[PDB]
Formats: sequence, C-alpha cells, structure tokens
Amino acid sequence: LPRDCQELFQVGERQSGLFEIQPQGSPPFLVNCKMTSDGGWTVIQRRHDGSVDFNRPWEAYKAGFGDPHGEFWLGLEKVHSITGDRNSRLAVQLRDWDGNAELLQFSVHLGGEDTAYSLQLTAPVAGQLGATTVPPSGLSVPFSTWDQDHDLRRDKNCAKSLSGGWWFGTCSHSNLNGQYFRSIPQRQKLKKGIFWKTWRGRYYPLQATTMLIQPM
Repeated sequence: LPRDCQELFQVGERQSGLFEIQPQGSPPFLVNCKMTSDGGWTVIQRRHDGSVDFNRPWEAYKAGFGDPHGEFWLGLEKVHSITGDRNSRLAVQLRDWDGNAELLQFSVHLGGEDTAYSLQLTAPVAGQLGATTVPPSGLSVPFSTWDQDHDLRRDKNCAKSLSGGWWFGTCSHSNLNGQYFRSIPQRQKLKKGIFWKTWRGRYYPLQATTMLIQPM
C-alpha cells in the first residue's frame, strides 16, 4: 500500500479521487487525493453545500467526519499520520458567491495530539497570515473545539462562541469549519459562518472551501 497521495502520484496514478493508503504507524484508510502538476495533494477538508454538520466535538475532529464523496473533514490524527513531523505545504482554496476563487499556500508543520494538533508557523509564514509582531522562533496555534478550547481567557471560549473546530489563533482571523450559510441572516450569526477575514471580510460567508496538504 502507498504511504500517501504523493507516493500514489509517483507510481503513475493520474486520477483524483479515493485511494487506500497506509502511512507509518497508521492502519490503512481511504483518502481523497488530488493529482496536479505539483504532484499528489491530500484533500483534508472540502465544503460546498452545507449538507454536513461541522459543529462537532473534539473526538469527531480527531477521527474525521462527513461524506468522502461530498463535504468532509478528514481527521487530525489521519492528517498528522500523513505529515508526520515533516515540513508541509498547506493549500487553502476559497470561493465566493460570485464564482471568484482565491488560492493560498503556506508551509507549515503539524504537531500530533500531544500538541493538540498545533500548527507550527515560522515568523515569515505567520507574517503572511497577518501577524504583524511575531518572535523569530515563530508561532504555534493549537486546534480547538467547543469542548476543548484553548483560549486562555477564563471568560471566553472561542470555538463555542463561533462554530466547529479550527486553529483559532484569534477569534476573527478565519474559520473554514463554521456554519454554512447561503444568504444574509440577522451579524450575530454571521460571526459563526465560514470566513477568511483578509479576502472577503469577517462577516462574509464563503460558498466553498478546500484545504489540501502535501509534505515538503
């Protein structure tokens, strides 16, 4: 069995879809691979119609949930079995309600559960994401869900005030795992939506997202 999508690409697999892989120290599981000029990408998240509830607790974000032929979240322990401790490219694809698309890419490291699946960002990459003052040693941002939220403020639970699970560095940078919306609701619920502040705004609900990862 191939270790990951990139191994699949490297033996000549051309089609994007569902394939059986087995990383190190993992049981076999079925991934979504995307085959591109750039090689094999692992699809770790995909949203496009609001048919799958993303407002799930810690254990569901670890194991994964959703339809692998539709909207889904692959699962932090599956993603981390794929990346290991290797530097990885993370691709983030957004789509607004006018058909426009926005393609972003960041090199990251992803810790395991001992780190609560923290994203480890160098200072330049954290600068790319809008952090204006960061130590030269960078930034790690743990994953948070409503039942396991890492906002240090005794008053505030970021995941619980919004929706879904995410790397909430702040509570207003992004959340691609929020509540899916089609049109304008009555502000206090748009807070809880699918958003990426620096593209269409804090309160603009995205039509579609994909996240993909690829080691190195």
